[PDB]
Amino acid sequence: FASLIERQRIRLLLALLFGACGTLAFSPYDVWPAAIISLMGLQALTFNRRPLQSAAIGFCWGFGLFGSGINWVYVSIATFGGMPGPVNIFLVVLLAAYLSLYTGLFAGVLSRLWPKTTWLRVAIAAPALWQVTEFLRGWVLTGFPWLQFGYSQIDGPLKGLAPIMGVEAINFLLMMVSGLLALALVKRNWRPLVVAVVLFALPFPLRYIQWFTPQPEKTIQVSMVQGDIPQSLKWDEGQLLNTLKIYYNATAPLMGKSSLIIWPESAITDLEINQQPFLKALDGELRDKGSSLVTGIVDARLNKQNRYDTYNTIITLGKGAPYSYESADRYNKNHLVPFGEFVPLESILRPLAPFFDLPMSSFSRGPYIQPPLSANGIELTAAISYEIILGEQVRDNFRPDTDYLLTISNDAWFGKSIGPWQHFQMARMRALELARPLLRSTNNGITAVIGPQGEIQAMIPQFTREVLTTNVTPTTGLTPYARTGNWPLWVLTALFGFAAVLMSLR
Repeated sequence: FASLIERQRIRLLLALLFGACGTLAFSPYDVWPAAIISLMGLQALTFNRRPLQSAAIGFCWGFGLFGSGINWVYVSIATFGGMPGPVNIFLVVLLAAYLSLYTGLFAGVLSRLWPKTTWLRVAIAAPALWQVTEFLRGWVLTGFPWLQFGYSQIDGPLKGLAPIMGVEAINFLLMMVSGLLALALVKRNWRPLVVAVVLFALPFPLRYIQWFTPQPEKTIQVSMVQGDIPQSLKWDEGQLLNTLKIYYNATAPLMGKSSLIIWPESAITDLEINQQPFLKALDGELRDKGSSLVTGIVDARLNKQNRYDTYNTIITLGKGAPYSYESADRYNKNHLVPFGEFVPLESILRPLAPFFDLPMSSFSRGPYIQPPLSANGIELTAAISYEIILGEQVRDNFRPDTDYLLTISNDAWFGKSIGPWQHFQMARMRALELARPLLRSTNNGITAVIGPQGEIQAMIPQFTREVLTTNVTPTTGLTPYARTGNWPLWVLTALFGFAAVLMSLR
């Protein structure tokens, strides 16, 4: 049994098993210790492997993590994309394989510069190189920072580290802690595990410090509405009036009683200019009662060059924010979803390979930093769906005078899969590091109110048409992550990178 692990093909098979165990740590399978096992399974099979041989181990580990965690993408591709089954499976495998290069790149470089299995490789070299490769996965071709082992600790021992340096600190720390556990197992030494136990127990008290301050006499009654609208590519024509009637009939009783009313992404499945009387009259009704509505709409502004820019807008109506087509209380989606809203790199792919379905018209991008939306005297930092998994853009748009965090989204393409849950967990992450309540409204998704510590305050069942009426108290105060950002971690990464690379160049 000891003579079988040294085989290369045995290492690859175990990489799939240990890689797949990582997906059992996210929201649908709330098992946080399944991330340490996956990480310690990564930097324990790569031990005593020459370069270009441990990269295959890392690639297979990544293929087992992104091939079993990111597989809900098949639901959206098969159901809506007009492509045959073999092509649909091919794209999911290709996406898993592509995301596995960064894991493969991490292993091929870790075992090249640091071949010997020592504490320098696992405690120092691995977390610094892991953070760099994770950044590259989240930066190349607009990135895809999905399935990061820092969101699994939203309710865990390491949740206190999120307000200090962000989610990436948990990813950095878990790789360091998991590596020492792997070093202890392989080398049969109690020192690596003793250090790992102490290192893992240090951030536990950090979850009992409240950087925020709840404000009792400023609370409102949010009334986020879950449409349960069936999905379509063209959004249909007759169904345009039905969805407007569904939201309006489910909102009119909520007016007056509720201060803020929130609708999901693309709640109005039409261009903003096309429905002016509906919005102007609705704003008048809300203003006369004392409620403000925040809804996601698609607007095609006319640029100074006489070319339309189809933004993904979040308009605000009602009391405290009168609606006007020239108003500044709008949010335009900056980071578009690859292959869903825009082609990451066209003119080399669209004419070359028209067999794969691509969107004929692509959305435009808004400013990177935008002021918080004003709604009935409340400042909200919007983040449309995919933008909530980006911990940097949300922090940059965040301001001290921000009351709530908005996560207008529509994860109805993926059906009953685990994608909506994993997205919900990442959205839940951007409420503990910023210490602001998060108001997430979705269509056929997890419509919930997240507290200032990544805690689910109120929630409604998925795939049903319901309104989530609850009281939310705004919080004040700045976390160390909000005040500084992600640069304190990159200083630590640079210092560890400088220290580790110098040791590899004796």
